[PDB]
Amino acid sequence: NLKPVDAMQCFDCHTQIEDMHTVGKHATVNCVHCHDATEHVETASSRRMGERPVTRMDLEACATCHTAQFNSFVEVRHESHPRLEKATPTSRSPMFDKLIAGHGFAFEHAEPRSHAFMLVDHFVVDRAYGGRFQFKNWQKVTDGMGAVRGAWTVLTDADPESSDQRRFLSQTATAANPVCLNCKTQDHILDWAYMGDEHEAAKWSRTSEVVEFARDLNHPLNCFMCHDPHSAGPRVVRDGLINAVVDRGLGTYPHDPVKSEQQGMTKVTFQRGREDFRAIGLLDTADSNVMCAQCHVEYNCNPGYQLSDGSRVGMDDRRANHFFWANVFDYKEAAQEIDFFDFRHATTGAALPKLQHPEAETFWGSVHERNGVACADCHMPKVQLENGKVYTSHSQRTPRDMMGQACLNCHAEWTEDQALYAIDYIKNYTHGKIVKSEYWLAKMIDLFPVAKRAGVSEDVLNQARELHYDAHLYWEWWTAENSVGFHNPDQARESLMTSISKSKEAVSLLNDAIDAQVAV
Amino acid sequence: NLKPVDAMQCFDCHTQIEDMHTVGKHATVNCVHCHDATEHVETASSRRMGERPVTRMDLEACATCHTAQFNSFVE
Amino acid sequence: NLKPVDAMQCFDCHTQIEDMHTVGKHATVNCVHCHDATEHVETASSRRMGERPVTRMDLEACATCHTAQFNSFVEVRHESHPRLEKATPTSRSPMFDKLIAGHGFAFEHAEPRSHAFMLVDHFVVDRAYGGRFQFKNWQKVTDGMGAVRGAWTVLTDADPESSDQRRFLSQTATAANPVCLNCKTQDHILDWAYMGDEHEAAKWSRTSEVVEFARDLNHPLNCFMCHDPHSAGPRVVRDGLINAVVDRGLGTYPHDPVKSEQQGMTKVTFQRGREDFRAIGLLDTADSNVMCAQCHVEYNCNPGYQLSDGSRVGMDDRRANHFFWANVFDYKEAAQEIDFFDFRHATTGAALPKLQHPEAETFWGSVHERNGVACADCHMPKVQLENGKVYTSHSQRTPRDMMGQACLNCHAEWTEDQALYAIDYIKNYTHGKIVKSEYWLAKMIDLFPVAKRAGVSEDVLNQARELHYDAHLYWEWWTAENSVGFHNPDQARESLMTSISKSKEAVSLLNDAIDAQVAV
Amino acid sequence: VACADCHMPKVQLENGKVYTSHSQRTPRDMMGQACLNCHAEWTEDQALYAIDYIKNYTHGKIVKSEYWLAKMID
Ligand code: HEC
Ligand code: HEC
Ligand code: HEC
Ligand code: HEC
Ligand code: HEC
Ligand code: HEC
Ligand code: HEC
Ligand code: HEC
Ligand code: HEC
Ligand code: HEC
Ligand code: HEC
Ligand code: HEC
Ligand code: HEC
Ligand code: HEC
Ligand SMILES: O=N[O-]
Ligand SMILES: O=N[O-]
Ligand SMILES: O=N[O-]
Ligand SMILES: O=N[O-]
Ligand SMILES: [Ca+2]
Ligand SMILES: [Ca+2]
Ligand SMILES: [Ca+2]
Ligand SMILES: [Ca+2]
Repeated sequence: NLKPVDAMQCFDCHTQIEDMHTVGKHATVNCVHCHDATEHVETASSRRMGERPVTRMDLEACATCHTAQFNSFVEVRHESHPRLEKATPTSRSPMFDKLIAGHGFAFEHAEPRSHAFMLVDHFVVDRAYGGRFQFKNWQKVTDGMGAVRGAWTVLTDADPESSDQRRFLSQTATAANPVCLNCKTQDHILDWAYMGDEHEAAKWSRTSEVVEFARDLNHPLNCFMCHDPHSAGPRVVRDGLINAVVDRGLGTYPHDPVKSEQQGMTKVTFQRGREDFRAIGLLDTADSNVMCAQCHVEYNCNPGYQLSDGSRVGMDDRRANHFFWANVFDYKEAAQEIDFFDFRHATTGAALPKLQHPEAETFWGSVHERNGVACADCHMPKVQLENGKVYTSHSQRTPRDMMGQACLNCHAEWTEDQALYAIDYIKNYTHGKIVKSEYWLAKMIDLFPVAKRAGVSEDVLNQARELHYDAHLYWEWWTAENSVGFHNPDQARESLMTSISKSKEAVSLLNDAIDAQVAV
Repeated sequence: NLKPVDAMQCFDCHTQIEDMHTVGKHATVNCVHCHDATEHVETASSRRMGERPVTRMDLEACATCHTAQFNSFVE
Repeated sequence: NLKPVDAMQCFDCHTQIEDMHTVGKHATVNCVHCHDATEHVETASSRRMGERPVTRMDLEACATCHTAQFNSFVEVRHESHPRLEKATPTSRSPMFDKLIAGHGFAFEHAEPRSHAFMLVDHFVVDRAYGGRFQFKNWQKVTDGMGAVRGAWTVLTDADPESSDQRRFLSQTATAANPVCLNCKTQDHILDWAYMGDEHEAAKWSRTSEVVEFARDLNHPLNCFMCHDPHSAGPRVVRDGLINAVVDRGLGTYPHDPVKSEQQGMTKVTFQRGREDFRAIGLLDTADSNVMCAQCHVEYNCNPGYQLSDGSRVGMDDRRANHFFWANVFDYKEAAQEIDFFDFRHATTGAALPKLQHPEAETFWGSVHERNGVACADCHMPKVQLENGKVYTSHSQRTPRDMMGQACLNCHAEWTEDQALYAIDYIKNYTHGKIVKSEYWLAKMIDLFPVAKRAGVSEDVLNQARELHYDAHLYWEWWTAENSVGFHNPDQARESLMTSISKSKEAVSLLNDAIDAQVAV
Repeated sequence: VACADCHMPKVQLENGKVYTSHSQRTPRDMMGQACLNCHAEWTEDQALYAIDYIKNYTHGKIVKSEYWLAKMID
């Protein structure tokens, strides 16, 4: 049974923690629930750690007093199809392989499933670790609670004796790197310096061997990613988000200075040896838009290349951990701002960006966002009870499963079927434009080998490659973004029409150049 | 927000509660969750209650940390 | 009303039948239930047949004493979509036409439906008989009981006056031949010599006019295909299976000599004029893996060509009736063993194999097979009754329709939704690799015309054709096999990755050769 | 067996931390957890049928007990 420790004795050294803990809703929650610090207390000084105290990162540290939120969080939505490859005619991007050729995502890119699995899914996807990690057997794929208890309780490593990234099966890639983990877990929150910079007090950084890092990590989406464990107040912990909002002064709502002021973020920094080490961002309000934007954004978390001279940008560069914090129409400028692109297309040779799930940046400026609606209103609403203490659902999922709480409470004029029909109208229309965008991208891509072999000039191929960048960006934003346009249908429509326009321009350029070569 | 009280000071006069509280699974659950004893502490001796402290009997005193049991109960 | 005949009088000549009938669970079942032999008894000698007795092949011969098994067998699963072409974006092989071009399956290849329809579906598919046979009208497609009563009660022949295979509609093929029928019916069991060899006592053989043969056949999947009608004991009757297991000594479980001994097969031969004529294989146990492997295997049942010299292998050759009895990683060697391939790809000119529904060979070595699980456990389990005599379901169908009996009885740790989710995880992942395999095969195939027209050498095109064989095999196994990887997910994954690897190798070979030609 | 086994059993979750139901009610609302876990030989309808056989028989004897009490009282 837990025995409380004397918190005043801790606070003698830990004034920041004292200021947070004594004022918030965890003022009565003793340190022993999450820390074992006995030897630490015996050996620390005011400025030196002494023996390192143990800190619990497991979600069950919160489940004892908040069982309802924990149980809701770990639920598995079986209707969210698992391991469903997006590059197929019946999923999000029928022509993904041709369009993304040259990028690691061609090796596998499945649709998202329930949050319980995020860390295990990261470890087992074919593009990440060369097939090194697998579930212990194919039955463990169902075990959300198990994954939450710890990735290594349900996974196996094909070679515990080596720590290099390599292929264990032929059609895999080794794209994982330590930055990825920041959107899967924060078990390393005390072992990672802000941004993953090299730091004397950090065991792990952007330049770590990712297989060794992986082995030290266990829990998905820790409860404390949105909730400070000391104050119980709302926060974010993701360095890339704090860097965009605070360091770069862009604000929580870059398009709305007023809302940014009302719903802002305060950066709090913790030191090691009186040098800045790690940071969190306390939120003015419990604003799920910013909490969910710790992960549901477009980012760099990988090496790449410079647009200016084509040279390599490695994990050691700060650009390998970057939140663009830009909507689709500002993205190209944001990538120019850091002089960066992701890969060269295998067929066209164009410098291209790789876009990832930009839900937060898409939602900006939408009718719902402009009316003060936030991700949680549609995806983790309050539970409605005939008799009971209300709490907030923590099962983040499509609103189709709770339409009464997620839509119909605001849209009293609609039945559930009418609301679903409205969502499907947008998704059907947006998906048709994604498919047409891919058709035109594919037609362009197919012309590159023909043009090269017909002797079309480098100057013309380069003009086409410049068109490819835009045609790609204005399409791939939408296959990466998970709402199939629902989060911002006018923007999706404008962007996809721009993609098509750019592809058509490139097709015309290439056809005319091929025809001129043939005619000579 | 609740502010914890010095449970050790209570135990100087409440050995019977001490022997139950320190040993069980509520050893870390501060008295402030269920008692308002400020004036009691100001006025009591080990042999004189002084001001009567308040004791919460409401089920919500438990529902804060045990919402699932409470919600299932009130259905 | 049936009057019993004196079986002792039969047994005077038929000692093999006596030995089987008197010992098994049909010892009380009189010959008159299945044979009308009066004139036969009057005219036969110990070695000459005399007048030929009538033998009932219809399933209703068993339905009078086994109504529950019959009724379960003839049920139509309406959820198993009928006449659903596999070569479409929403079915098993979106790029099948490009990949299989040159083969008769390009004319039509639908998904399987309920067993009641196997013989009628064989007769009406566009690739089989030139469109000669059709249902009497489009309504008869629902009539499972009717098909069981007899194919000719629900079908019409466009020209009863001719017996040649020819096209009656432009986009059909005439791929059917007498070997096919052995996996649709055994009405011909007394009229077909072992392997379909020419034989004095056989009306039909591999070299028969298949339209005339077709007209003599009526019933699907006769009950006696798995059950000896004399002993009632478990057996197989399919010659190609007996030949692989017994004649070729490969065993019922080629990878497991022990299990092969415990669950073996005894070949019993019947003679005509004291010459071997036909054979059955009595099973040591009621082993559905081997019963279902009478049909759910990869086979030859068609003419083809020799790998060594390209020469024609016709229906007259024993290789036209062949069970490879090899898993996907042993198949190429099994085809080399008989010096055989199926067709030349219409675009690449590569010699290619044609793979068919290899469920039995895929299941070998899987976790379930290694634990003693068999096809019937998942696809035709015991019926569970609150009060009743238990019998075995004979409706062979997906376990999704009876998850309590087909999965959850062994997997007590799972709910139905969890079990379904586990199946779908494997199928989704496997299907994504099928789609990626087709993408890479298609990319290679598309390069052949470009390479030929650019003047790439025959030597390079031949190297690519050799890669095509493997790229094809390691893909097509999985579109042919009906479990979308569930029967052996690790093997499917390894094979599909091999397919992709081979295609990629061929693409690189061809691109480099085209580029070199252009550069000259 | 104790009252809680039939009237406030542990909750069964595909994924989650087990806790004890505190909704003290008839087992008819949670037959999987309140009966069928120990009575593997039964379906839900069989277990309900066994309950009802007892209650029907008992209620008949209650009614007959009242009939005779009332006859005496009159
Ligand atoms: C002064 C003598 C201290 C007392 C008493 C306690 N801690 Fe401490 N702690 C101290 C230092 C100088 C450091 C390094 C960071 C800094 O602020 O300079 C720490 C570190 C921690 C940590 C972080 C551990 C990690 O893995 O990075 C935790 C969780 C921690 N301390 C907790 C803690 C608790 C619960 C205490 C009372 C039981 C406590 N500390 C006493 C200095 C001192
Ligand atoms: C019991 C010993 C607790 C443990 C362990 C944790 N929390 Fe807690 N939490 C606790 C209480 C008594 C309260 C106040 C209840 C009230 O409504 O007065 C809380 C409150 C929260 C809140 C709400 C904060 C707010 O609204 O300002 C959050 C978000 C919260 N707690 C989260 C949380 C997390 C993430 C934990 C694990 C790291 C956790 N709590 C542990 C009691 C206990
Ligand atoms: C990084 C730690 C994340 C934070 C914070 C949030 N989400 Fe998330 N989400 C994340 C990942 C890595 C995944 C995929 C998990 C996998 O194993 O595939 C997801 C998934 C979702 C989904 C899909 C769920 C489903 O049923 O398929 C939704 C609807 C979702 N995420 C929404 C969401 C919301 C609303 C958040 C703020 C409350 C949120 N997520 C935070 C990574 C992270
Ligand atoms: C936060 C900015 C993220 C970083 C850095 C990484 N990922 Fe991620 N991932 C993120 C979210 C919000 C989601 C769910 C939404 C979606 O569109 O998928 C995911 C999902 C995954 C998945 C499951 C889906 C799939 O693509 O198969 C995997 C396997 C995954 N992520 C792997 C991954 C790797 C290898 C990363 C570093 C290169 C990486 N992620 C970074 C959010 C974030
Ligand atoms: C961000 C992606 C979150 C993670 C991870 C966790 N929770 Fe949460 N929590 C979140 C939001 C947006 C809210 C609602 C805030 C509002 O006022 O609208 C909550 C709320 C809580 C509470 C308060 C009581 C309630 O409303 O339910 C508690 C006690 C709480 N959350 C606990 C909790 C635990 C235990 C988590 C890990 C399982 C957890 N939260 C994760 C956002 C986020
Ligand atoms: C209601 C007004 C919404 C707000 C605010 C947000 N999202 Fe959303 N989201 C919404 C719908 C109607 C859909 C389509 C769901 C469907 O079933 O068709 C989505 C989709 C998602 C997804 C994918 C969900 C899935 O299909 O499994 C994710 C990952 C998602 N949305 C995330 C998300 C985030 C992070 C938001 C705040 C920035 C957000 N959504 C706002 C409805 C609404
Ligand atoms: C948060 C500050 C709490 C309040 C207020 C109450 N309880 Fe509690 N309880 C709490 C914790 C952290 C634990 C230990 C959890 C663990 O498993 O380690 C408990 C435990 C219980 C138990 C189980 C005791 C046992 O198994 O021996 C019960 C029955 C329980 N608590 C009941 C309870 C009641 C009735 C309360 C109101 C008077 C109450 N608790 C308040 C945290 C908190
Ligand atoms: C009634 C006159 C029968 C006809 C016609 C057929 N069968 Fe039969 N069968 C019959 C009896 C009385 C029994 C024994 C019942 C018992 O359990 O003792 C059987 C048994 C079978 C079995 C089980 C064999 C075994 O387990 O060893 C099978 C597989 C079987 N019968 C099949 C069968 C078939 C395929 C028939 C048509 C060719 C058929 N039977 C006719 C009674 C009668
Ligand atoms: C040759 C005589 C066969 C034997 C012996 C078995 N099966 Fe079969 N199966 C066969 C054919 C020709 C077809 C397609 C029928 C058509 O008209 O399309 C099938 C079909 C199945 C199916 C699909 C049923 C559906 O609902 O779609 C299953 C699940 C199936 N077969 C399984 C099966 C099992 C388990 C067997 C051993 C008990 C078995 N079959 C024997 C041909 C033959
Ligand atoms: C046993 C070794 C078989 C031989 C010889 C033939 N077929 Fe077949 N067929 C077989 C099975 C087990 C199944 C169901 C499983 C599946 O993958 O389809 C089938 C199915 C058919 C069907 C329906 C499905 C379709 O392809 O449209 C048809 C029309 C069919 N089979 C025709 C056919 C022809 C023309 C054959 C000789 C060339 C032939 N089959 C042989 C098992 C066996
Ligand atoms: C192989 C593809 C089969 C065909 C065709 C038929 N049946 Fe069958 N039967 C089969 C199996 C695998 C079993 C179970 C054997 C075991 O012990 O597990 C059965 C069983 C019977 C029985 C026995 C009683 C029972 O278990 O139901 C009877 C009487 C029987 N089968 C009859 C039967 C009839 C009448 C058929 C044509 C409609 C028939 N079987 C086809 C496998 C096969
Ligand atoms: C359970 C452990 C199984 C055993 C043993 C066998 N099969 Fe199977 N099969 C299984 C599943 C879960 C599936 C996918 C079904 C779904 O609905 O997703 C299949 C599929 C088939 C099919 C196609 C069925 C359909 O979708 O209509 C066939 C023709 C099939 N399996 C045949 C088969 C044979 C002949 C087996 C023994 C060699 C066999 N299966 C074993 C589960 C299991
Ligand atoms: C399972 C073996 C039981 C145990 C142990 C206890 N009870 Fe029960 N109870 C049981 C049944 C099947 C029924 C009839 C319910 C029905 O729907 O027909 C009952 C009934 C009650 C009731 C009335 C409940 C109602 O119908 O709403 C009460 C108040 C009740 N039982 C209380 C109770 C107590 C206090 C027990 C322990 C001493 C107890 N029951 C044990 C099944 C079981
Ligand atoms: C007697 C009629 C009870 C009342 C009133 C309350 N609870 Fe209870 N509780 C009861 C039993 C029989 C059990 C299970 C004991 C066992 O181990 O079998 C419980 C359990 C708890 C627990 C432990 C965690 C769990 O098993 O759920 C907690 C935290 C708990 N109970 C809390 C609780 C609260 C908050 C109550 C008022 C709403 C409450 N209990 C009433 C019996 C009784
Ligand atoms: O790839 N090295 O972590
Ligand atoms: O790949 N995760 O964005
Ligand atoms: O094609 N002749 O049967
Ligand atoms: O075409 N039947 O395998
Ligand atoms: Ca999903
Ligand atoms: Ca990116
Ligand atoms: Ca089917
Ligand atoms: Ca074949």
